[PDB]
This record gives sequence, structure tokens and C-alpha cells, in this order.
Amino acid sequence: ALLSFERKYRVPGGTLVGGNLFDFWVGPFYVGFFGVATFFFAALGIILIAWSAVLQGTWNPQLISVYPPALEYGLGGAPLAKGGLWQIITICATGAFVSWALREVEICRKLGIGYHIPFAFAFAILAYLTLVLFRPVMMGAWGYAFPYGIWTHLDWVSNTGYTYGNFHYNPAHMIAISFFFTNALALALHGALVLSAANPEKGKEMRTPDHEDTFFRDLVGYSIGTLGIHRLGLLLSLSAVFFSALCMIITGTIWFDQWVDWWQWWVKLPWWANIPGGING
Amino acid sequence: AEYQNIFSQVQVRGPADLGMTEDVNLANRSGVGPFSTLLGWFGNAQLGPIYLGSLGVLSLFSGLMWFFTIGIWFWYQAGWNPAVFLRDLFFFSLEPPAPEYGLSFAAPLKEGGLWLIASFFMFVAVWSWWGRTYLRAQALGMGKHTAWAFLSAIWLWMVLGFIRPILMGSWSEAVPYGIFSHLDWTNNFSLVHGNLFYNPFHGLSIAFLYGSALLFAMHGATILAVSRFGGERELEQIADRGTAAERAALFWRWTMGFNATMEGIHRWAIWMAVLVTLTGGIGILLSGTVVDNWYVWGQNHG
Amino acid sequence: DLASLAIYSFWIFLAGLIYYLQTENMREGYPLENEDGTPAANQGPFPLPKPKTFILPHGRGTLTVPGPESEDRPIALARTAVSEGFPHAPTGDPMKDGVGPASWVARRDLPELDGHGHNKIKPMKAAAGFHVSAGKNPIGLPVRGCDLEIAGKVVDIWVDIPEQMARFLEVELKDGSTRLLPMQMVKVQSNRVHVNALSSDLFAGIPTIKSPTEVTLLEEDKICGYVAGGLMYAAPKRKS
Ligand code: BCL
Ligand code: BCL
Ligand code: BCL
Ligand code: BCL
Ligand SMILES: CC[C@H]1c2cc3[nH]c4c(c3C)C(=O)[C@H](C(=O)OC)c4c3nc(cc4[nH]c(cc(n2)[C@@H]1C)c(C(C)=O)c4C)[C@@H](C)[C@@H]3CCC(=O)OC/C=C(\C)CCC[C@H](C)CCC[C@H](C)CCCC(C)C
Ligand SMILES: CC[C@H]1c2cc3[nH]c4c(c3C)C(=O)[C@H](C(=O)OC)c4c3nc(cc4[nH]c(cc(n2)[C@@H]1C)c(C(C)=O)c4C)[C@@H](C)[C@@H]3CCC(=O)OC/C=C(\C)CCC[C@H](C)CCC[C@H](C)CCCC(C)C
Ligand SMILES: COC(C)(C)C/C=C/C(C)=C/C=C/C(C)=C/C=C/C(C)=C/C=C\C=C(C)\C=C\C=C(/C)CC/C=C(\C)CCC=C(C)C
Ligand SMILES: COC1=C(OC)C(=O)C(C/C=C(/C)CCC=C(C)C)=C(C)C1=O
Ligand SMILES: CCCCCCCCCCCC[N+](C)(C)[O-]
Ligand SMILES: CCCCCCCCCCCC[N+](C)(C)[O-]
Ligand SMILES: CCCCCCCCCCCC[N+](C)(C)[O-]
Ligand SMILES: CCCCCCCCCCCC[N+](C)(C)[O-]
Ligand SMILES: CCCCCCCCCCCC[N+](C)(C)[O-]
Ligand SMILES: CCCCCCCCCCCC[N+](C)(C)[O-]
Ligand SMILES: CCCCCCCCCCCC[N+](C)(C)[O-]
Ligand SMILES: [Fe+3]
Repeated sequence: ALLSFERKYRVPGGTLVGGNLFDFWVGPFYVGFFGVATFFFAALGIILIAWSAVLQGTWNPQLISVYPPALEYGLGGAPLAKGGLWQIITICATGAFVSWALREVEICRKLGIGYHIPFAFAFAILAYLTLVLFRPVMMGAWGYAFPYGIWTHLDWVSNTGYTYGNFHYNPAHMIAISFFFTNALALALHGALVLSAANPEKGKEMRTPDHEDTFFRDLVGYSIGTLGIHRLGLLLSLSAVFFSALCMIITGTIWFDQWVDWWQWWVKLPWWANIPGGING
Repeated sequence: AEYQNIFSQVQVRGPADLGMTEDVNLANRSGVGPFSTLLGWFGNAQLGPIYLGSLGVLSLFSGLMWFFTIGIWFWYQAGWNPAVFLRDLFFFSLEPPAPEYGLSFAAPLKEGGLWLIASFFMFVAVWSWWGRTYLRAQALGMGKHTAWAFLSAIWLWMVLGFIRPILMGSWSEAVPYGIFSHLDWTNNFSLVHGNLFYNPFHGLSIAFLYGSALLFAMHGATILAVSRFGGERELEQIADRGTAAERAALFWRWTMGFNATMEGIHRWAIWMAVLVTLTGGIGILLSGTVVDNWYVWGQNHG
Repeated sequence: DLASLAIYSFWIFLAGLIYYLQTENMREGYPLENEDGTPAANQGPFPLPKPKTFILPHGRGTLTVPGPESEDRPIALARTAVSEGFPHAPTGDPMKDGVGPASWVARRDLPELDGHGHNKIKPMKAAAGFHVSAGKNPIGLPVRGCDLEIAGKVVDIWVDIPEQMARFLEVELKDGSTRLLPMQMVKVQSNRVHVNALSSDLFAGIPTIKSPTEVTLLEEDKICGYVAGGLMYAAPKRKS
């Protein structure tokens, strides 16, 4: 039940709520007040989904889907079989995610480490909240939120995107995408570079970080360094998500026409709007 | 407020770092570039040296030729007018030959010939660049992980511009060179194949793309959270585990009930990343060669 | 059909890859132990991988993992409950004893070396000719702890040569000796360096280094563990 080096770290302390009341583990898992909160929220949420499944009349995971209130309910309550369950499951999800982040903070404090991890996770939570809470509220109805189902949530992405034409033309979406692709690129290279150093050609000694800098300067004329790469992966992945949330929060609110038409502002600039030739003359 | 190690508070500099020698032909290395204090807030201040070499030159010349061929066509589409060039920059497009030319090299310059020439240059640029990622590791005695990883990106690329067109019987299936047009091509590809959301390899590619950001956010944040114990010195933590690697593993064991090592996180990393383009390339390559309509295929599972 | 074949194959491949990855990541810390240090009955469904060996540079030897695990140091903690899963109370001063968030690992009592075989980390005074290139130069500033008292003054910065970065501040105490403070644990301000982790009376307790111009992987761990431990353990002497 313990890693060989684990015991010296399992001291008391670090909790945010409850003093020593929940300061303990179950197998590998730390508990804490927020472990209890997470269990409660997640448990209710899952039970409510299983109840929503009965009211839908299916048990197949590819078919279970919990849809938010239809648009006519606005921002109000809805009968359970018709949107109410979604609404309660969403409060449960939120409670679970935030509890999970706060439990991570208790773990950081016990371990004497920086808070970077729950801080990073809070970006994902902010993205979920943009879709299920912030955007629907600004738009005036819960029904603009995505439904909880494996394929139905995809139907929502497709339908929502094509409401605005080819969603590729959302410029915040272009930036988000660029961060996603760049992040995967940098993840590949970081993993590969560390491993190429740690696992050199047969019979050779482990290479050093000096070799890692060298390899990347040889290759592209720069190396960000070992601190920098971890700063970078973190920045790229949080930026991707910041821009994801941004790209959606602005859609259906400040911009609601076809995203491709947004780009006319540049073509219509007085200096060149009226010169013939090219694509737009 | 405590210091968070996102940006450095104090930079230091010493003699330009010329790098490890090992088996590298030193005649082929530039001098050092300048030193960017701006960069140094976040990463290393030093630029260069870079390695040149014969393959290097070839790859760069080829890459330029690809870039210039597209840009020449763009200027032409702009009727040589600077103002129209900038106005319409994202709208220009160098397009592959029409279906009727099939796989032949016999289309006119203005109607696909130029596309093939640009593509030719892109092909030698990328592959000789691949050669360089292998060769620069070799000369340093390092593993070949970078070149193996790069090969997975190359695979989606080769599938899109080369292998899928060949299997379909025409260059018209390939992607055009343009900012907006490559996007239109992408949206169209999905429409014409019954919605890529029903392609299991597209959904896998997404799981991995999102998984990469999840994992890089996790790893990057973890290393920074343990940088106060020297956590980013990962190679020496692998050789001689410290309290950084242990606090890191235990953060995760305690949170989610399992954990990595300092070396093995890097393997979860490389694989999470390469599988984006591995599964992606497969999903595209199957699209239209074997499966005409993902929604249809999905209804039969087979 | 071929797509069906590819997808079924992929999932088999992926199960194999996850198995490979989880077992690679069992090269340290396993087998699992009970709280008393004996092998736990339940090791889980993944077995240990075959050993691999890393050849270390500069005559430092090799590392083979998995291998026998031991702490190689005394752990001054005791149970607080009669069953598994509860915290272990420090039996003395956890800062002095190096447990909890004050923990250190029995790393090699040698300095990390760069690719040329020289000490990776050196005081800047001995690093030719490294200098501050941007930001407030901390050298000469008073050092303040979380009790808002002055603990000493910065007399140098220890720098990583091959990576050109600041790693520690060397701080001189009232008695004329120095300590290392991790760069990540200090805040360089215009008139001072502020250290939230430690009150000023804890500075003398920071683990000392044996030679004044180098620091070993073991000494770094003890210094860094001790300073981080102050977050939890100096909290009574801190201080809104
Ligand atoms: C995966 C399915 C589609 C596709 C779908 C999309 C979608 C959707 C989006 C992009 C976006 C991008 N795509 Mg695309 N993309 C495809 C294949 C590619 C290929 C290729 C196969 O060689 C290339 C070069 C590009 C490149 C581009 C960039 C213009 C842009 C950001 C990429 C990035 O962050 O990379 C990683 C970062 C790097 C380190 C290198 C990238 C640097 C860029 C600037 C160079 C690429 C082209 C370059 C000539 C453009 C210069 C602009 C001016 C003409 C000077 N795409 C295929 C066909 N791509 C985003 C965009 O902003 O589009 C406008 C976007 O929203
Ligand atoms: C036809 C469809 C449209 C489309 C319309 C849309 C729409 C609509 C949306 C996007 C959004 C996204 N699109 Mg798009 N877009 C399309 C084309 C693409 C293409 C492409 C190559 O063509 C790409 C690369 C992208 C990429 C992007 C991303 C920038 C973004 C999704 C990531 C994200 O929001 O993360 C954010 C991460 C999360 C929300 C996850 C958070 C989860 C956390 C908090 C908790 C989960 C815990 C729990 C339940 C797990 C279970 C516990 C178990 C024990 C494991 N789109 C086409 C043009 N796109 C979305 C976006 O930005 O959303 C904000 C969005 O809503
Ligand atoms: C982010 C922008 C869009 C959206 C765009 C898309 C698109 C497009 C696709 C997915 C796909 C996925 N999405 Mg989605 N997705 C959205 C928000 C979510 C949220 C959420 C915010 O709570 C969740 C939990 C999911 C989860 C899912 C998975 C079923 C599937 C693979 C994801 C993945 O590997 O992520 C990366 C994270 C990891 C690798 C960690 C693993 C965690 C996963 C496996 C958790 C699964 C949870 C699920 C089975 C049930 C959760 C509830 C339980 C009762 C606890 N999506 C919003 C609406 N998503 C893909 C799919 O194939 O769907 C069929 C796909 O093509
Ligand atoms: C309307 C749009 C369609 C759709 C159509 C497509 C199509 C078509 C494709 C994808 C593909 C992808 N889609 Mg999709 N996509 C849909 C909706 C989404 C959504 C969403 C709704 O949220 C998401 C998250 C995604 C996400 C994804 C990615 C998982 C995947 C591309 C991975 C990649 O890294 O490629 C980026 C990486 C590369 C392109 C490889 C780069 C090649 C190397 C060699 C670079 C050479 C560059 C060099 C020469 C240039 C130098 C310039 C520098 C400045 C030096 N899609 C909808 C349903 N999608 C791709 C895929 O694999 O599908 C299975 C793909 O072909
Ligand atoms: C911000 C950058 C990226 C990121 C970062 C991030 N994610 C994080 C963290 C970080 C740093 C972790 O600390 C935390 C973690 O512990 O990881 C292992 C986590 C995490 N990210 C996770 C998932 C996840 N992250 C995602 C994405 C991202 N996370 C971003 C791309 C996605 C995507 C892309 O779709 C998913 C699916 C989990 C593995 C984990 C948090 C687990 C957790 O909160 O557990 C507590 C709650 C439960 C155990 C279950 C709650 C059940 C609900 C009450 C009911 C379900 C409702 C749900 C809304 C229905 C969904 C149905 C779907 C079909 C849509
Ligand atoms: C595993 C999946 C991910 C991935 C991985 C990946 N990419 C790779 C590799 C790997 C591991 C690298 O080894 C290789 C690399 O060298 O990275 C630094 C690379 C790479 N991926 C790149 C781009 C890229 N990768 C893509 C992304 C991805 N790559 C996936 C998400 C994308 C997307 C998302 O579309 C882009 C656009 C390059 C940065 C690099 C491959 C470089 C290359 O093939 O070069 C060929 C052409 C040239 C040599 C130059 C081209 C000409 C330029 C247009 C001119 C402008 C600059 C010029 C060089 C200036 C010259 C001036 C002088 C005269 C002074
Ligand atoms: C200022 O003006 C100048 C002219 C000086 C410079 C400006 C230039 C400009 C504006 C350039 C702009 C370039 C742009 C916008 C390019 C964008 C390209 C994009 C977005 C590419 C996206 C997809 C590319 C793919 C998938 C291509 C794949 C290519 C291959 C796999 C190569 C296949 C090889 C073929 C078909 C040739 C076969 C030949 C043999 C025999 C091997
Ligand atoms: C293997 O790890 C990596 C580094 O290598 C040691 C890097 O160097 C970079 C390059 C990062 C940046 C900031 C490019 C911009 C720099 C200039 C010249 C302005 C990436 C992506 C990376 O993955
Ligand atoms: C030409 C695209 C180059 C790829 C880099 C990122 C793409 C985003 C381009 C859109 C710029 C957004 N904005 C608002 C500044 O116009
Ligand atoms: C190398 C890291 C920089 C990201 C490069 C990827 C292209 C995305 C465009 C960057 C635009 C960001 N911003 C905030 C300036 O608009
Ligand atoms: C891609 C790297 C470029 C990013 C440069 C950002 C510079 C930020 C400088 C902040 C300095 C903070 N402070 C207070 C210590 O000076
Ligand atoms: C993707 C990063 C590209 C960075 C390119 C850096 C080029 C370094 C220039 C070195 C030239 C030095 N010099 C003039 C002495 O030869
Ligand atoms: C590095 C390995 C991590 C494995 C993560 C795999 C997540 C699986 C998500 C299911 C995707 C479903 N589908 C049908 C689109 O393939
Ligand atoms: C893809 C999501 C699947 C959910 C399973 C999560 C994996 C956690 C494995 C740790 C199990 C903990 N333990 C030691 C009690 O077995
Ligand atoms: C995305 C990959 C999903 C797989 C992650 C689940 C693997 C759990 C491994 C748990 C094993 C922990 N244990 C018992 C060896 O200590
Ligand atoms: Fe790393």
C-alpha cells in the first residue's frame, strides 16, 4: 500500500478544513475534507445520471444522454425528466471538480510543493464552466449548454459550430488550435529529447542536459532549456484552453453571424477595398 | 504573494556556450548568435550556434523554394499589386491539378503544374529535415526518439498530400496551399465523408490531442511545483532520485492513485503526442479508400 | 472490413502500450510496502519490468532499476493510529529530522557534473566570468524571514554553468558562516530578499555544505527539503 519512499511524507498537516478529522488515506488516495466532498458530489451526480437513464429508458453507455432544459425554460428550473436532472448533475459536476482542485491544494501543502497543478486544473474547470454556465447565462438559457452523452455531446459541437458557418473562421478558435497543435509538438519533442539523453546509443553513457541544449541548437539554432520547456508546455496548454473558452464565450454573444464574414473588416479597409484584381475584386 | 517560477527574477550570463562536441563535425557549426535578454526571462538567453552541413543547406533551400513558389503564385493572383497582395493574403490559394489529370505530371503550370513543383520542394525539405533529426542525434551519441517522433507527424503529412492522393488516383485529392483554402479543404473533407466525428480514428486523435494538453499541463505544472528541489534537472533525477521526483510521484499517487517516474513520465509524453498523428493519419488514409461515409460505416460498425 | 480490422488492432495495441508504460513507470518505489517497511501483500496486477541499466558518465558507475529499495537513512516518525492509512507524527523536530515536507533523499554525496566533468553548480565568484545580466542583482541585499526579521545578507549567487541560471543565493548569517537558499524560495525586492518559508531564527538550522565552493546532490536535497519544510513548520512564527 506504500511506495518504498512514501512513509516519511505521510505526516499530519496541510488541511484547509476540518483539522485532523479527514487527514488520512485510503490505499494510495489521500482523503481530506475535499476528498469527502468529491465522493459526495460525484456519487450524487452518478446516481442522478443513472436515474436520468431510467427516465430516458436506456442503459447503453453509447445511448445514455442527459439533456439540459429546452430553450423555453430560459434560466429557470425544469421538471427533472425534462432538464432538471441536467441542472442538478451540473451542480454536482462543478462541486466535484472544484472539490478535486481543493483536495489537490491540501496535498500540495502536505507535500511542501508549489500550487501549480490545481491552478492549471482550474483552467479546465473554467472551460467547462464557460460552456455549461457562463455562455448559457449570457445567452439567456440553459438549453444552449451541451448535453451529457458520449455521442450527443458531439452532435452539440457539430450543430453549434455550423450555426456560425465553418467554425474554423472564429479567430480566437484559430489561436486556440494553434496552441493545441504547438503543445503536442512540444510534448513530442520534450519526451523524445529527455529519452534520447537518458537512453543513448548502445553501450554509451547517459547524456547530460548540455547534450540536450546542444542537440536542439544544432538542429534549429536555439534551445529553451530544461526549466523553459516545462514553463512552455504549461503556457501552451493553458493558453490553448484560455483561447478555447474565449472563442466560445464570444460566440452567440458579441458575435452571432457567420464567422467567415468577420474577416471582411480587413478586406473593406478604405485604402484597398476598391482596387480591382485579386480574389475580392 | 510567493514567487512562482514562471519568469526568472535574475538572469546570469557567462561565456557563450558552444556545446558538446562528441562526434559532431565542428566545421559545420555557426558562431553564436546574439543573446536575447527578452527570451532569458522565460528560457535560455542564448541564440545559436546552429549546425549547417550539406543536408541542412538542401533542406533550407528546398523549403524556401516551396515558400517562394506559393508566394510567386500569390503575387500573380494579386496581379502584382502590393496592396491587393496584403488585402487578399489569406484568400489566395495554390491548388492541385483537376481530377481529369489523375496522377500525371502533365498539367499546365497555371492549373496544377506549379502545385506539383511546390509539393516536390516540400517533400525534399521535410524528408531532409527528418534526416537531420536522426543525424544530429547520431553525432551526439543520443537515442533516436526525436526522429522517431517526427516520423509520426510526417505520417499525417504524407497521408494528406501524397499517399491518400496516390491511392485515390489523383492529385486533386491533396490539400491546397492557402490559409483559408486549407481550412475549406478540411471542412469539405469531413462533409464529403459523412462527418469525421463518426471516424473512430478521428475521435482517438482528439482524445490524444486533448490528452497532450492535459499531460503537458500536468507535467509542466508538476516540475515547476517541485523546481524548489531541483525537479527540472530530470536526467540526474532519473540517475539518482531526489525528493523532487518523490514529491512529484506522491502528489499524483495521492490524487489519482498511481504515478510515474522521472523517466517514465517522458514515455507517457512521447506516446500521448505521437499517437495524435498516428491515429489521425490512419483515419484520413482510410477515408475514401475503404470508407466512403463514416456515419454509414458506423451504422454497421463494420 | 479493413477499417474494422484497423480499429480492433489499435485497441489491442493500445492495451499493450499502456501495460508497457505502467510497468516502465514501476522502475522506482516498488515493490509496495506496509507502513512498517515489509513487502505489502497486494502488489497490484502489473508485475515489475526486467531491469535496465543506465551507464553514468565520469566514472560514477551505473544504476539498475528496478533494484532493492531502501531509504538509507533513519525516519523519525511514529504511528498515530492502530490501523493502516493514518498520518505518522514526527518523533522530534521534523525540520531537524528531515521528515514530512522537510524530507530529503539520500542522494549521492557528490556534486552534479556538467558534460565536461566539471561541477555543474558553482558560486558566481568562482565561475569565470559569469555575471548578472538582467534584473535586480540580489548580492548585498539584506535577507528577511517570515517573522519580518533580518536573518543575514546575500554574498553570492550560485549558478548553473551549462544552463546559465541562478540556482541558490548564498546568505551570510550573524556569526559569519553562510547558507544556501534555493532561488525558487526567495523573493528579490528592491531593498531586500524576502523568504516566506523560514522565520529568521531557522536560518542557522539550514543544513551546511561541507566544502565552501561546491554542493553535493545530498546537500542540495537537505537544504531544499529544509527550506520547503518551513512552509508547514514555521507557520506559528508567520505572520500576515
Ligand atoms: C489537421 C487538418 C488540416 C489543418 C487544419 C487546420 C486548422 C483547423 C487550423 C490550422 C491552423 C494552421 N495550419 Mg493547418 N491543417 C492541416 C495541415 C497543415 C500543414 C501541413 C500538413 O503541412 C501546415 C503547414 C499547416 C499550417 C497551418 C498554420 C497556418 C496554422 C497554425 C499551425 C500550427 O500552430 O502549427 C504549429 C506551430 C509551428 C511551430 C509551425 C507553424 C508556423 C506557421 C505560421 C507556418 C505554416 C504555414 C505558413 C507558410 C503560413 C505563414 C503565413 C503568411 C503567409 C506569412 N496546416 C491539415 C490539412 N490548420 C490554424 C490556423 O490558424 O489557421 C489559419 C487552424 O485554426
Ligand atoms: C463542425 C464542428 C466545428 C467546431 C466547433 C467547435 C465548437 C462548438 C467548440 C469547439 C471547441 C474546440 N475546437 Mg472546434 N470546430 C471544428 C473544428 C476543429 C478543429 C479542426 C482540425 O477541424 C480543431 C483542432 C478544433 C479545436 C477546438 C478546440 C480549440 C476546442 C476544444 C478543446 C477545449 O475546449 O478544451 C477545453 C476543455 C474542457 C471543456 C474539458 C474540461 C473537463 C474537466 C473540468 C473535468 C472532466 C472530469 C470528468 C467528467 C472526467 C471523468 C473522471 C474519470 C475518472 C476520468 N476544432 C469544426 C469547424 N469547436 C470547443 C471549445 O472551445 O470549448 C470551450 C467548442 O465548444
Ligand atoms: C472540449 C470541447 C467539447 C467536446 C469535444 C469533443 C470532441 C470533438 C470529441 C470529444 C471526445 C471525448 N470527450 Mg468531449 N468535449 C467536451 C467536453 C467534455 C467533457 C467535459 C467538459 O466534462 C468530458 C468529460 C468529455 C469527454 C469526452 C470523452 C468521452 C471523449 C474522449 C475525451 C478525452 O480523451 O479527453 C482527454 C482527456 C484524457 C485522455 C483523460 C481521460 C478522461 C476521459 C476518458 C473521461 C471519459 C468520461 C466519460 C466516459 C464519462 C464521464 C462521466 C462519468 C459518469 C464520470 N468531453 C466539450 C463539449 N469531445 C472524443 C470522442 O471520441 O467522443 C466520442 C471526440 O472526438
Ligand atoms: C469541419 C472540420 C471537421 C474536422 C476535419 C478534420 C480533418 C480533415 C482532419 C482533422 C484532423 C484532426 N482533427 Mg478534426 N475536424 C472536426 C472537428 C474537430 C474538433 C472539434 C470539433 O472540437 C477537434 C478537436 C479536432 C481535432 C483534430 C485533430 C485531433 C486532428 C489533427 C491532429 C494534428 O496535430 O494535426 C496537425 C499536424 C499535422 C498536419 C502534421 C504536420 C506535418 C509536418 C511534416 C509539418 C511540415 C511543416 C513545414 C513544411 C512548414 C514549415 C513552416 C515553419 C514556419 C518552419 N477536429 C470537424 C468534424 N479534422 C486531421 C486528422 O488526423 O484527422 C483524423 C485531419 O486530416
Ligand atoms: C487546462 C489544460 C488541460 C487540462 C489540465 C488538467 N486537467 C486536470 C488536471 C489538470 C492540470 C488535473 O490536476 C486533474 C487530474 O487529477 O488529472 C489526472 C485533471 C483532470 N482532468 C480530467 C479530464 C479532462 N481534462 C480535459 C482537458 C484539460 N485538462 C485541458 C486540455 C478533458 C477534455 C479535454 O475533454 C477531460 C475529459 C480528469 C482526468 C481530471 C479531474 C478528475 C475529477 O475532477 O474528478 C472529480 C470528479 C469525478 C471523479 C467524476 C465527476 C462525475 C460527475 C459529477 C458526473 C459527470 C458529469 C459530466 C459533466 C458528464 C460528461 C459526459 C461526457 C460524455 C461529456
Ligand atoms: C507528433 C505530432 C506533432 C508534431 C511532432 C514533431 N514535429 C516536428 C518534429 C516532431 C517530433 C520535429 O523533430 C521537427 C522539428 O525539427 O521540430 C523542432 C518538427 C517540425 N514540425 C514543424 C511544423 C509543424 N508540425 C506540426 C505539428 C506536429 N508535429 C504534431 C502536433 C504542425 C501543425 C500542427 O500543422 C506544424 C506546422 C517544423 C517546425 C518542424 C519540421 C521542419 C521542416 O520539415 O522543415 C522543412 C522546411 C524548412 C527547412 C524551412 C521551410 C521554409 C520556411 C517557410 C521559411 C521561413 C524560415 C527560414 C528557415 C528562415 C531562413 C533565413 C536564412 C536565409 C538566414
Ligand atoms: C513577400 O512575398 C514573398 C514572395 C517574397 C514571400 C511570400 C510568400 C508567401 C505569401 C507564402 C505563403 C505560403 C502559404 C500560405 C502556405 C500554406 C500551406 C499550408 C497551410 C499547408 C497545409 C497542408 C499541406 C499539406 C498537407 C501538403 C503535403 C505535401 C506532400 C506530402 C508532398 C507530396 C509530394 C508531391 C505530390 C510531389 C510528387 C513528386 C515526386 C516524384 C516525389
Ligand atoms: C525539446 O524542447 C524544446 C526546446 O528545446 C530545448 C525548445 O527550444 C523549444 C523552442 C521554443 C521557443 C520559445 C521557440 C522561440 C525561440 C526563438 C528563437 C524566438 C521547444 C518547442 C521544445 O520543445
Ligand atoms: C496565418 C496564420 C498563422 C498561424 C499562427 C496563428 C493563427 C492565428 C491567425 C489569426 C490572428 C488573430 N487576430 C485576431 C490577431 O487576427
Ligand atoms: C512559440 C510560442 C508562441 C505561440 C506560437 C503559435 C502561434 C499562435 C499565435 C500566437 C498569438 C498569441 N498572441 C497572444 C500574441 O496573440
Ligand atoms: C517567448 C519568451 C518571451 C517572453 C518575455 C516576457 C518577459 C516578462 C518579463 C517579466 C519580468 C518580471 N520582473 C518583475 C521580475 O521583472
Ligand atoms: C526556431 C528558432 C530559429 C532561431 C534561429 C537562430 C539563428 C542563429 C544565428 C547564428 C549566426 C551567428 N553568426 C553570425 C556568428 O554566424
Ligand atoms: C497514452 C495512452 C492514453 C490513452 C487514452 C485513450 C482514451 C480513449 C478515448 C476513447 C475514444 C473513443 N473513440 C470511439 C472515438 O475511439
Ligand atoms: C480511463 C479511466 C479509467 C479509470 C481508472 C483510473 C486508474 C486508477 C488506477 C489506480 C488504482 C488504485 N489502486 C491502487 C487502489 O488500485
Ligand atoms: C490514459 C491511460 C489510462 C490508464 C491509466 C490507469 C492505469 C492505472 C495503473 C494503476 C496501478 C497502480 N499500482 C497498483 C501499480 O500501484
Ligand atoms: Fe520533463
